[PDB]
Amino acid sequence: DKLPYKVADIGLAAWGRKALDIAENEMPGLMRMREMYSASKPLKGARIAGCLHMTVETAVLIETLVALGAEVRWSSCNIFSTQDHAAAAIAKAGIPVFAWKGETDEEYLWCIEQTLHFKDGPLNMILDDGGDLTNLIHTKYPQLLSGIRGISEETTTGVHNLYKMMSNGILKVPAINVNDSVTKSKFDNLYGCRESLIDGIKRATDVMIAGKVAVVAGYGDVGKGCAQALRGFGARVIITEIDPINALQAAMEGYEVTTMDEACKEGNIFVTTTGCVDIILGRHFEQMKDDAIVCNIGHFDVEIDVKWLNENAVEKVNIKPQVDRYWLKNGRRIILLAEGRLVNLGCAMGHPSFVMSNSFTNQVMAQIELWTHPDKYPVGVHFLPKKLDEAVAEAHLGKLNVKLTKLTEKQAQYLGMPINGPFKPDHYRY
Amino acid sequence: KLPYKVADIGLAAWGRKALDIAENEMPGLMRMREMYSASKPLKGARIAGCLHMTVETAVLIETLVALGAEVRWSSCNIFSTQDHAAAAIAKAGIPVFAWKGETDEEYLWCIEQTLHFKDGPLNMILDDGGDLTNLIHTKYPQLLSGIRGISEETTTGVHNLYKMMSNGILKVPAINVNDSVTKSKFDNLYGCRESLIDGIKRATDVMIAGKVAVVAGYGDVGKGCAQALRGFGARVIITEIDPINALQAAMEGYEVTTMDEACKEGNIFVTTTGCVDIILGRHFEQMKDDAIVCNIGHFDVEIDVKWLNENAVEKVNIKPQVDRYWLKNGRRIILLAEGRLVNLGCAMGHPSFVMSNSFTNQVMAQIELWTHPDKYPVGVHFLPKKLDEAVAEAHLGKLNVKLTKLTEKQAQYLGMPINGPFKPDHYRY
Amino acid sequence: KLPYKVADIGLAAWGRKALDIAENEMPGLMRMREMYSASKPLKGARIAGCLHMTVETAVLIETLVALGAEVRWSSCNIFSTQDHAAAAIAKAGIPVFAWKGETDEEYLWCIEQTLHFKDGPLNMILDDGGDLTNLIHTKYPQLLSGIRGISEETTTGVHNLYKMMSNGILKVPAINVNDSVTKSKFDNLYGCRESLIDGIKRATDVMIAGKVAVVAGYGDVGKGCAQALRGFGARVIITEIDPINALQAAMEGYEVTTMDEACKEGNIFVTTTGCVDIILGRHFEQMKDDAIVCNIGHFDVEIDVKWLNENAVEKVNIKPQVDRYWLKNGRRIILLAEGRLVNLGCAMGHPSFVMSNSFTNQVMAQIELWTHPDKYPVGVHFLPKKLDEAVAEAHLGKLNVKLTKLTEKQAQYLGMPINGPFKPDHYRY
Amino acid sequence: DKLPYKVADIGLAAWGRKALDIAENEMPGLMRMREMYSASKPLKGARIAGCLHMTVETAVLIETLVALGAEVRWSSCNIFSTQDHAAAAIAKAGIPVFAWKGETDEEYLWCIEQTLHFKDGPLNMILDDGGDLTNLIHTKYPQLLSGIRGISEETTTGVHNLYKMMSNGILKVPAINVNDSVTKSKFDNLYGCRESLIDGIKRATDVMIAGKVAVVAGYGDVGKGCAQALRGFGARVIITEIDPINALQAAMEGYEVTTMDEACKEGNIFVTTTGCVDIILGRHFEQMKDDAIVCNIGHFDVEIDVKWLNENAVEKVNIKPQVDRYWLKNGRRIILLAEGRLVNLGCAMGHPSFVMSNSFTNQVMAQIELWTHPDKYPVGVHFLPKKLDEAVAEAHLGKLNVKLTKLTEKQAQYLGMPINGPFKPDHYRY
Ligand SMILES: NC(=O)c1ccc[n+]([C@@H]2O[C@H](COP(=O)([O-])OP(=O)(O)OC[C@H]3O[C@@H](n4cnc5c(N)ncnc54)[C@H](O)[C@@H]3O)[C@@H](O)[C@H]2O)c1
Ligand SMILES: NC(=O)c1ccc[n+]([C@@H]2O[C@H](COP(=O)([O-])OP(=O)(O)OC[C@H]3O[C@@H](n4cnc5c(N)ncnc54)[C@H](O)[C@@H]3O)[C@@H](O)[C@H]2O)c1
Ligand SMILES: NC(=O)c1ccc[n+]([C@@H]2O[C@H](COP(=O)([O-])OP(=O)(O)OC[C@H]3O[C@@H](n4cnc5c(N)ncnc54)[C@H](O)[C@@H]3O)[C@@H](O)[C@H]2O)c1
Ligand SMILES: NC(=O)c1ccc[n+]([C@@H]2O[C@H](COP(=O)([O-])OP(=O)(O)OC[C@H]3O[C@@H](n4cnc5c(N)ncnc54)[C@H](O)[C@@H]3O)[C@@H](O)[C@H]2O)c1
Ligand SMILES: Nc1ncnc2c1ncn2[C@@H]1C[C@H](O)[C@@H](O)[C@H]1O
Ligand SMILES: Nc1ncnc2c1ncn2[C@@H]1C[C@H](O)[C@@H](O)[C@H]1O
Ligand SMILES: Nc1ncnc2c1ncn2[C@@H]1C[C@H](O)[C@@H](O)[C@H]1O
Ligand SMILES: Nc1ncnc2c1ncn2[C@@H]1C[C@H](O)[C@@H](O)[C@H]1O
Ligand code: NA
Ligand code: NA
Ligand code: NA
Ligand code: NA
Repeated sequence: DKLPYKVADIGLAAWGRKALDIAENEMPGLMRMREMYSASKPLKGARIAGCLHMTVETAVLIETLVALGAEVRWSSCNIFSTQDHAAAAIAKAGIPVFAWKGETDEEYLWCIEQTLHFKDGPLNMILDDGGDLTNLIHTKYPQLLSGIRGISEETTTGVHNLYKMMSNGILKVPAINVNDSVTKSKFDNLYGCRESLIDGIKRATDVMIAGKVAVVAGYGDVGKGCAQALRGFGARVIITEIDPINALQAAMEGYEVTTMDEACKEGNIFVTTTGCVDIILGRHFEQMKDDAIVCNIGHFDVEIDVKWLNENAVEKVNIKPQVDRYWLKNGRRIILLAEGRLVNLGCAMGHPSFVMSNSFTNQVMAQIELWTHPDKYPVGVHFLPKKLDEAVAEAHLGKLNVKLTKLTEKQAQYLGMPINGPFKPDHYRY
Repeated sequence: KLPYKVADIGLAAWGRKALDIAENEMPGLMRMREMYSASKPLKGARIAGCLHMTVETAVLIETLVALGAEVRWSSCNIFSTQDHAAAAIAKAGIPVFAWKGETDEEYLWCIEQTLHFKDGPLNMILDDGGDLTNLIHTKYPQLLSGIRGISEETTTGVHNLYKMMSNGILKVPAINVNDSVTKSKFDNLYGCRESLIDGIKRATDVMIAGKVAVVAGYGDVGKGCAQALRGFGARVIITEIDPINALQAAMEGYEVTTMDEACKEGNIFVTTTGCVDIILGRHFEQMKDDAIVCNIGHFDVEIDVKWLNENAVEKVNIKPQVDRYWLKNGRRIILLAEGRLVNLGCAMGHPSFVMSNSFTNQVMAQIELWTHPDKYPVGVHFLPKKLDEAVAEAHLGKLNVKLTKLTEKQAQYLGMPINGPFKPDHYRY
Repeated sequence: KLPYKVADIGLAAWGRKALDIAENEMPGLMRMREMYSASKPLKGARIAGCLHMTVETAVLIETLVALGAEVRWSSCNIFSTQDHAAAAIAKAGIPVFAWKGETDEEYLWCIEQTLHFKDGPLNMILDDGGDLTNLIHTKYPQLLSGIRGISEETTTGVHNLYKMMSNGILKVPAINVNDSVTKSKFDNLYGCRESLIDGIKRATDVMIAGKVAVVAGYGDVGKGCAQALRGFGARVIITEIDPINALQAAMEGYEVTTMDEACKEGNIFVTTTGCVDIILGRHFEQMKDDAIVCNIGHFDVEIDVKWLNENAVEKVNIKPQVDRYWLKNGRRIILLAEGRLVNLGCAMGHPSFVMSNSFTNQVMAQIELWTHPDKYPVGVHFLPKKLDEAVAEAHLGKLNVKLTKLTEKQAQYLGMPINGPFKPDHYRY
Repeated sequence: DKLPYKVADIGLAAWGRKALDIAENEMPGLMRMREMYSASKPLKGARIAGCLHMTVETAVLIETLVALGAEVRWSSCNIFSTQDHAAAAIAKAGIPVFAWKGETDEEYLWCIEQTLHFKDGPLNMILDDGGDLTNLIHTKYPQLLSGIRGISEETTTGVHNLYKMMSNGILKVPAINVNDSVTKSKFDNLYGCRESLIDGIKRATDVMIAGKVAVVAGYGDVGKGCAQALRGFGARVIITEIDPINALQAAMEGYEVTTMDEACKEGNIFVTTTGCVDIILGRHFEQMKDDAIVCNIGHFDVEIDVKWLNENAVEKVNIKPQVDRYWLKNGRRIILLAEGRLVNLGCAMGHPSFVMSNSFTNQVMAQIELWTHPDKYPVGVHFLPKKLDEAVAEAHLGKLNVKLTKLTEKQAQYLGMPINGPFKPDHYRY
């Protein structure tokens, strides 16, 4: 008496399949995992509950996990990030998915709850982006924890929460931090946002970037990519930071580094990337230039005080889905994107498929590691080995026609490293 | 006769919200309204417009009307109309004949609807690409004596005007708007720098980083497209016939080679030349699997789309304006907008701010031709530099630019008029 | 009379090694030698040159001589001479009067030495900044009728030629070399993009990353300087009087404001305007400690160096062309080259490759004026676009650029001559 | 009967002092160390032998160590990197320094040997860049090892050797890896080379960068900076790499990644950044374009086969010091800079003072840590704590007029971090 899936429109499946066929050819890491492991089925017996943006890319990940032998049930980790044609293709393929663009917060939780129970038992693996599924199980279903072999976690906010859980003695399942694979953090967070931030802003507003002042809160991997994207189209970018190291990086790249208390008077476009609460507040909104565009690209919608806008504006005019224009008591207007939810996925299509192939190849490796070698992973938060990290990058070089050099025997002896790697020490920062 | 013909008048309220937002990004046009709405310099003008029917064009149209013109409009491309913008214009009572996805015969019918007003035939042309200009000269020459002027928006259109003039076949005075400084060095460059990538992304969602992109032509459009692609981490290869443009591209760090070589390397191909026969069957046969091919020049003459349709073994429509072909060699090609201009066909064209430069020039050109026709004999003319400077000045406040004024001592030193113009006529910026 | 006057003839062997290396970077000039050494089109010419006596200029001088001219030379700046290059020229038998660190009176004496040859007075001028042109017009008007032509290298010099012509005081025909496309859009832009930073680094070794740099003017030179500084991670602020140039800088992501505001923020100041009174005492008094201040425009008129000398409480020479001043407010200012052009005064000026563009134009202008004087009435003229294109084409092979040729079908489509020129006269590149 | 110092010309001291006064005002980290520690003299009793490029910046470091109470004797770690006016200023100040530009290899070793013995005993601290002093003591003076409290090591090559020494049981003294402080590797190696590579090439050759093809071997921190510098002036940059992760970074930044076997046919400028032997060989030289400029920026001159040029060229023409033009049997010419030694220091002035203040503030902190808290540092290779790394960056923000944001109590509680840091986990890569 349980729903088999729930999507906006399963009739979108044929279109979704065409988009998936195109994405497969952009995702050689995932396709290589299928080539290597479809016969031996390393994930046989796995029952993976996934909570991760239900996009075309995630659809390719899902079909890879199934090809490797897993049973899978899926929900999205944001109410606006699902791509309904991708969700339809997965549903039509017979995979239980509960995801649509424009869920309410109640429907969102309900969707996660649909992923916990399989035909042959409760979930035994977690694949999470942001930690909502991990937190749901630990807080509300602790009786299921003993039956879960592992968690792999995708994003900075989610891994931050895992480390907090472990330090507070709350974590009861081994986890792999996928965010901090080199081939994830230094690629997805940086080059992904470099493309998908502007895509979200443009699809929402069609605003010209050239000539504008853009304020980017945070200069971590996401903020570095956002800043570079904006500068590239001719915006003057101002950075805010709490970390003196990241601040010094930004200054050395030619950006003005100042506080939001100052920058709010200058910005035409505001992008929050911090993963922290209370970044853009009423006192900032009241000082902004007319028709300032405000958005967030951090995981949770905690950075922008949207409640202040709802409570203090004279009127909110909906322009189109996920674009609202508020008229303030000072007579100026604020354009808010996706109600403060992650803008690249909420207003566009998130990262393009090629860079997601890096992140998702790491996810498949982590699921295989946790499922097939649980003795290597006690309760705690672990990284994938560098040799596997390198292997992810290597799997994407051929698509780009990169010709990698091989060390000679003499060179490898000189450097004291193996010809096949790893090539860097554990502390290397790339 | 029809009051208009659009896709869906029901889109008018959404279109109006988009127009409201665009007005606040178009200070040049709004300034023209502020200055001229009372005096109505375009009273008596009956302007037929043939120009991409977008949100930005809607703001231009309502500016012409505020200035006292009667206007009838069509789009200059079968895929460039934004149906919400067309609906807002139609709802406002302006005769517009335009929708996204016209057949070629519908396209001609739409232009033909703009020719006749209540009081008589058109007496002004506002053209982008020269189709309206050419239609009247070739099919309706009896209307020429009743037309006071033409203003022309784009490089391909002005190229045709100069050709017509040199052949002695141009019969109405024209202003070349494309070659205002504030048009060519802004719209063609910075506009394409944003809107090319928009078109490619909305169509395909492809990652640009890591790709090889081949841009044919390194004029104003090619310069903008190349910079955009490089900015997201594509390796950009340029083709050129002009040794000066070629050397510019080489000095900016781009490999410059022929399409005959570059077709073997590109993952993305963008044609910017305004020239026929740029990407041919012999190129398609050598391309990397799933190469994305598109055109941003005015006419769909650069890519041999006929070759793909005839020679591919499979052709699948992915979604509107995106086709994926399988060739006999087993590889795939993705073709955007059937080779029509990709930024307008697959996205929303240039953003409003830069279009305010171009369209402020257009309003000035219409005012010049309508109110000072004796200044403009039959031939092709530029706006004066003082007006060109005024267009730029009108956009500075929005960006909070603080312009320096010369002192009288400095202006005497330079031998320069203190309010401009500040550059000689040959200045290239 | 002296055969020459240079700092140290002993530097000639080193100078010759530098000339050898530069020849291999200057294919345009070498091509002029290949084409014209046998026919000697400059036979009979007696060319007085006033132009920075650098390695690059030495290659130009030996090209003029290969083409049959007699030449006598001086530098157009007291700090720009490269003494090894001057020595190589002198050792080769060419009368050159130039050394690094001339007094202003020595500078004038050097120009005066270039006026008289064995067979008579000069009959051609090759000028950079207009000092030789102005000297003859004001102090030696009796020599004017014997001078066939002037070719002029730099923006400040051509500005003066146009001023002279409009006042009716120019008496010899002139070619504006600065505004060849292959000069203005390459030398002024890409040359300064490399040589500004060179001058600042050799003088001060300051880190650029993290600094605020203020560039006054956003013409060809300012565009190059700004890009250079931004490339190393300086935050660049632009000042401008021209709303078009100002809007270009804003659209490229630079803050545009006045010097009155920017003087409070800059760590590095670069003047590029060609205008008097850009950085004044009221600016110096507001500058951050150890602000570096320099000028790259032709004349030392942009920075009020007199103010520093009179108002500083301490002044210490760090090394040649680098002075550090302590002001009454307790802060320090570092001034480069006493406000003379910093790239040539503190480094080696533009690299040879881009100077081959400029100097190929110079040789073409000298040939045009000397051999076709009836084409050039008194007034200021440009080289034809075909020659401009030829300059660019001559540098493509060195960079391994592969230029596309139009097919006959494409040239017919475009209405274009198949070998060029490919652009109309108003094209801005 | 030992020399008190040996420099090219002590008469250069007045000029050197002027350059030092200017550098001090660019080095707020070092000046802050003087302000904080000149009174308490934490390095009293220290006898530091330094082997590190004797530049204006190093002179400011030296005077800082002396101000903090140390006795110091110094040599350079490269035969061409000394700046004679800086060496003169140090000599005139009464500090034993043995360094000049253009040492022979025999003089180079002799100079290191002069630094071992002080009035009151042998050295008891090592400050090294490249490991030559560390290696000299371990190999030739093992009887001095017991009297040495610590080593701080500056550069990638030197730290690579320390880790090799420790893994082979050869290291007998605790060492701090300064290279891999965040405020060193991510700033010095990257932004320093971004400026000083082009400076070396230009002072040597005055060549135009725009329009050229430049080949950069290696895409680590140095190669990333070199590549960016060359691209910025309009060179087309081709990268070589053995590490698939770095190769993928380069491709994603828009660079062609291919082998030197292919790239040698295309390059007009070659820059080696690998720290590895056998990068540019005879077979590459014979295929290069006429007047190709070849240089190295890695620590040791092991990357370019200069011996091949000396043995196979028809003639070597010296252009000026550290610039040689070889005429090959194929009729083409090769311009070799600094005989293959590090080009930024050999042909120009190395990194500018501001970024060296980051590296050298870390060096002072490491010397204080090893000298005053030896119990925290057993034999092995250690990093400085993140709080000190952050403090280095923070000390440079004021000079740049950076306004750093402070977390509110509520934000710090939300993030679970202290308001004063550290702000990042140990694995953070910046
Ligand atoms: N939307 C996407 O596709 C996408 C992609 C990757 C990561 N993420 C999310 O983006 C967010 C940032 O990720 P990241 O990897 O860049 O993390 P990060 O830790 O590397 O960067 C965040 C930066 O924010 C700074 N910061 C924290 N509080 C601040 C404040 N109050 N003011 C100014 N700066 C402050 C920190 O000092 C840090 O440098 C996370 O929530 C992550 O989960 C989103
Ligand atoms: N889609 C848009 O929003 C948009 C905007 C502005 C202009 N345009 C159109 O874009 C096109 C280009 O305009 P532009 O202003 O850049 O013109 P342009 O004349 O400045 O540049 C075109 C370049 O193409 C080069 N070229 C010509 N034939 C070639 C060939 N066979 N191979 C390689 N290069 C060749 C020319 O040498 C020239 O430099 C025109 O059709 C124009 O109307 C479109
Ligand atoms: N050092 C060199 O190697 C070198 C090379 C080329 C040109 N030059 C010289 O550089 C100078 C600039 O040449 P250009 O080709 O860039 O000329 P330009 O006319 O293109 O640019 C100068 C700019 O300065 C702006 N300007 C004028 N007065 C100003 C003021 N008071 N404040 C702010 N901006 C002001 C103008 O609007 C103009 O855009 C000239 O003196 C020229 O001869 C030097
Ligand atoms: N001259 C300077 O001022 C300066 C500054 C900092 C570091 N260094 C020196 O520069 C060198 C590089 O330092 P780094 O910090 O960039 O080290 P790194 O380890 O970060 O980078 C070196 C790169 O070289 C690559 N590599 C190794 N062998 C190769 C080969 N055969 N072909 C192509 N690539 C290869 C590696 O994969 C690595 O990514 C070291 O010797 C270091 O001591 C010099
Ligand atoms: N297209 C996408 N599909 C699925 N997930 C996506 C996508 N774009 C960004 N992300 C996520 C957002 C997360 O914060 C980050 O880990 C990144 O991988
Ligand atoms: N948004 C737009 N509206 C209306 N016209 C647009 C738009 N974007 C580009 N163009 C045109 C295409 C033309 O070729 C060019 O002149 C440019 O102004
Ligand atoms: N190296 C140089 N030799 C000779 N002249 C040079 C050099 N660099 C810049 N210039 C001049 C300075 C002039 O203003 C500009 O025309 C430029 O060509
Ligand atoms: N100016 C300099 N002084 C002293 N040392 C310098 C300098 N430039 C680079 N280095 C070194 C070269 C080393 O490889 C690197 O650690 C860097 O810090
Ligand atoms: Na996608
Ligand atoms: Na728009
Ligand atoms: Na030179
Ligand atoms: Na220095």
